[PDB]
Amino acid sequence: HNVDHEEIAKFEAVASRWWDLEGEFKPLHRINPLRLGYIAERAGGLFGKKVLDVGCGGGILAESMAREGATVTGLDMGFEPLQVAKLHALESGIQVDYVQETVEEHAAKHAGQYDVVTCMEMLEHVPDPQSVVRACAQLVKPGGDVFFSTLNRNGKFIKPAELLGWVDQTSLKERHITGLHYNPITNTFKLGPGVDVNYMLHTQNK
Ligand SMILES: Nc1ncnc2c1ncn2[C@@H]1O[C@H](CSCC[C@H](N)C(=O)O)[C@@H](O)[C@H]1O
Repeated sequence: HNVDHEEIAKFEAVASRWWDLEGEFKPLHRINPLRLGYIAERAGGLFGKKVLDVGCGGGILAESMAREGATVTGLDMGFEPLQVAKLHALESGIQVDYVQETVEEHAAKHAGQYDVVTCMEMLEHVPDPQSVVRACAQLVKPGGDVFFSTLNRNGKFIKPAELLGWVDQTSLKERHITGLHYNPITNTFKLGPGVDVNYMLHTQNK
């Protein structure tokens, strides 16, 4: 129900390109060590934790979290991205459980089961983002961590201030927020203050 079929078709159409490091998803590949490092730091490590990756797509974050010893469920509504995720995980020799369903359906069946829920670059593609925020809150264990982010911009952006309003209506507490910026001194992208055009948000279930 809470799905934009057009948005899904778009990602389904480019699913084969997902793991091309120089293709359309290059920014996600480049960003991933950073968000993975952020998640591991904020959640206090990922080893042996149950982790749900909402709108996992081709599995860029999901696979990498499983590599750190997390028990990862990847969720998406796109058929082809999940086919690609499943195959790529097998090619890597990494175990990830990939499922095709909405986060609301998953929440109704798996409430409170996850130590960590990640929801990256997904919200802007959803007809009703508040519902996704509510589901993530429902999915997470007490004391669990929920992360939201939009680190990739191009040619629909949910402002962080608006997302905070959504988080405030749930059992999730905002813990930390940071932006992604180019650092000329180090010639690298780094997480830091300033969320005008992108962000990463750490919330914790209370
Ligand atoms: N309503 C919905 N339910 C589940 N997945 C959705 C969705 N709307 C969009 N998506 C998925 O969200 C993904 C956005 S691309 C982001 C991929 C991944 N989260 C990452 O950052 O690495 C696409 O795979 C798309 O199919």
